[PDB]
Amino acid sequence: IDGRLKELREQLKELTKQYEKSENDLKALQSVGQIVGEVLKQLTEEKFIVKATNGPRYVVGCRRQLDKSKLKPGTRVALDMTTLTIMRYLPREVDPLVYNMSHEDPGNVSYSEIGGLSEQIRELREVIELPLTNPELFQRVGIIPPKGCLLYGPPGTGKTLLARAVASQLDCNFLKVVSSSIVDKYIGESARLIREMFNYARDHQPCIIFMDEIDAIGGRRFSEATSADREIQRTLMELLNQMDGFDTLHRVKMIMATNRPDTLDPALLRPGRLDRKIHIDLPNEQARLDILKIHAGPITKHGEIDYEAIVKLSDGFNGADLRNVCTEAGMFAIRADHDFVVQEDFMKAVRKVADSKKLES
Amino acid sequence: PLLHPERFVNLGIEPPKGVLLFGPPGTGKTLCARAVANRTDACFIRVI
Amino acid sequence: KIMKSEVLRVTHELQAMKDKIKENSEKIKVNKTLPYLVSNVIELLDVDPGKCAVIKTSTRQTYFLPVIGLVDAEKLKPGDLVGVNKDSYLILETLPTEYDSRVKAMEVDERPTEQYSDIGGLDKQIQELVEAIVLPMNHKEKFENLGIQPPKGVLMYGPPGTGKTLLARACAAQTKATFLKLAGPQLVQMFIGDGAKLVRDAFALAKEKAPSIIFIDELDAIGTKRFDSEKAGDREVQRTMLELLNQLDGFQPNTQVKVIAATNRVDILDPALLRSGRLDRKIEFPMPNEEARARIMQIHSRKMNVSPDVNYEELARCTDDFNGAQCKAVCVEAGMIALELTHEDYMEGILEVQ
Ligand SMILES: Nc1ncnc2c1ncn2[C@@H]1O[C@H](COP(=O)(O)OP(=O)(O)OP(=O)(O)O)[C@@H](O)[C@H]1O
Ligand SMILES: Nc1ncnc2c1ncn2[C@@H]1O[C@H](COP(=O)(O)OP(=O)(O)O)[C@@H](O)[C@H]1O
Ligand SMILES: Nc1ncnc2c1ncn2[C@@H]1O[C@H](COP(=O)(O)OP(=O)(O)O)[C@@H](O)[C@H]1O
Repeated sequence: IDGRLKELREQLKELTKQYEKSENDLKALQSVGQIVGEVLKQLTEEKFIVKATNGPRYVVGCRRQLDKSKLKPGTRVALDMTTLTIMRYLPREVDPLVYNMSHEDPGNVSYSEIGGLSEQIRELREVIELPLTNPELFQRVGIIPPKGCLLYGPPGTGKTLLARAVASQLDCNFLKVVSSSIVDKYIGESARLIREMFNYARDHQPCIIFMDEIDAIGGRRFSEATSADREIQRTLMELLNQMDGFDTLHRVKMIMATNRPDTLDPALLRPGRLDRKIHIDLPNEQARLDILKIHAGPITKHGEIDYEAIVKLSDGFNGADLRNVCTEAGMFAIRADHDFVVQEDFMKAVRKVADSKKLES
Repeated sequence: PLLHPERFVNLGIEPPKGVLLFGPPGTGKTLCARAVANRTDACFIRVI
Repeated sequence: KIMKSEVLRVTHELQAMKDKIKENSEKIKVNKTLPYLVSNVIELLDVDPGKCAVIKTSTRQTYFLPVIGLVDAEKLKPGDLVGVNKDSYLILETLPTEYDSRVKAMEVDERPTEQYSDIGGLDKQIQELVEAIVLPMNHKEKFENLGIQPPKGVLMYGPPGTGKTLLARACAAQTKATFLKLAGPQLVQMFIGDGAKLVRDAFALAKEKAPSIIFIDELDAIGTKRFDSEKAGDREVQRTMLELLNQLDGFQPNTQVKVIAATNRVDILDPALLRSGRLDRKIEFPMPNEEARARIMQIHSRKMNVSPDVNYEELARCTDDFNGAQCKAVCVEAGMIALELTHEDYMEGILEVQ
């Protein structure tokens, strides 16, 4: 029966008819479009002064459907290419296009991709979101919303991963700003850079500023007390006095992801300061096995769910290291060109990373 | 190298990669001119 | 059934309308063979009461073509160098953009031909980075079906003459993909954001041309250890550094364009470029031992047939603390004097340099 291939022929006809309607819209337009100008002067109700962006200005008429309230002075409009009459008015935009927001609200199910310390994630959200969601109540009753929170665990669970994930309930744009990048020169005029980044946060009003490293290597090397003396602290005091940056009006918070909270200028933990600090350390056994599970989530092989034995050998390993553990397990499978990953591969990966960090420390 | 008698095989691949005929104001570049005369028509240009 | 008349209409409607496609396309295509005005897309998403475009012509004018009348804005994002009608003042068709003057071809080698066999000594390290880089190129589908995204950032740290450049180019040749070389020490430009723009378009070129090898040299020069002092504090170059950091995450999906950074001392870098997704594969490049140095110079002089039966053992004894470059210089020094000869035309090469 040739009639049973009707369905396939219908699919072919629909597939091409989409292309045919596309081409019909492509050729039926065949338009020259309109030249773009600005309303240099309205002059009167009939004649208007429209200046092209590159020289000549003309005394032209207006579009019949449009009205003077829609045209207005000093607004971008479109003139007819030949007859030189107003055809449509268009909004304009300007862009600084430099050092702008890089990371935005779109994000993965990080809320589920974090795994460890879900209670800690909930606590940080509880501190942050409510002033971020409805700051108008704080002005309405006369209380100052918090500025942000502190995070410990220098190499441990992802502080940046938390800064991403927590914004899920926030629908905000996390920004990854470095303390060295924001201070630049060692002058008090480093407040110029914070003004630019805060203005960027003011343009993208739902924004959380995630700081990279303020107590530069809190575990060793030079702390706030050593090397640059008070330069970091004064620049932080600049963001401190920014707290009057219309906290009622602006949906901007600042998360301080330091390595170690040891040398943090305790003058910056008073009320009105950064205030809140949430404790993050190396993941416990429960958090470690949970993050091992989510790391193994994308991996679908034979293996086993023997996560506790892996935890026993890999205890006190940071989440990034455990992500490296899963990648090393995949590397071991592929260096051996096997499409199977077994618990022995996990044992080899854990032993490799443990020996590597043991030698490096 | 301009004679190309031995550069290819007996000595390694290519002749010595360069020459820096330096020296105080004096004999410098006169030997270059002499080598240019002694060599083929592929003759030098004195750029400053 | 109705199929006979249906297909009789179907085939005719298909062929005739595709002919109308061709007629339309030719009438715009010769205009597409005559585009003249650059496309500075001031994108306004004017939904019809879908989109629109503002085009800054090369002749300094503005054309507000409606709804982007020929091309889709999924492929046409706010940028430049996309075909614009000279007569219809409309977006014709996309075309390659401009790669930031210097980045158009800074030092980009189209294809390297150096082979893995002519290098050696560090075979364990070279095989490790081959597994970490070349295998994610040839057997990329193996990683895709495995579920592990390969790492990108490989940092080869070791004294000069250890063959990082040859190994990187040989790896790129084995991948048979695009290779882009970055001259790190000269990335320090006085112009504001110049290094930022160079790195931006370098990554853009690598993304536009295959899964590439971004071979950035002098990573120590690029990134300081944050040892701030009164003389200098790496103020401006931190802008180039954070750009590179933000560009490292651009190619995480589909896992292409690998980053290979060559330096001598890894410790001169802050613990910011070192990360799982960032530079992670830190591979040592030590000076070869006597056996490796003798083998390397033997391989270099393999194309030289003047002195038969030279075991290079005395050379290995006399090649104390020498690089692969120094061994190559030693053997080509014999390759400059052998017009000595056997086991004794090798020592003076190192003595000449100082
Ligand atoms: N060995 C020489 N024999 C003869 N004349 C020489 C010799 N060295 C230099 N001169 C003379 O010196 C003058 C310039 O010599 P030459 O071309 O070597 O130098 P230059 O190009 O002027 O620069 P510089 O003196 O810095 O090397 C000429 O008059 C040349 O005859
Ligand atoms: N609990 C976790 N679950 C999943 N991934 C994690 C976790 N902790 C860290 N990571 C991984 O570590 C990487 C970076 O972590 P990072 O923010 O540098 O941690 P830290 O700041 O403590 O060193 C991320 O890509 C993330 O995938
Ligand atoms: N394993 C090797 N085999 C052959 N030649 C080598 C080797 N290692 C170094 N070389 C020589 O060294 C030169 C490259 O030097 P360079 O790339 O500056 O060293 P590095 O990569 O250690 O900085 C090449 O010209 C090459 O002749």
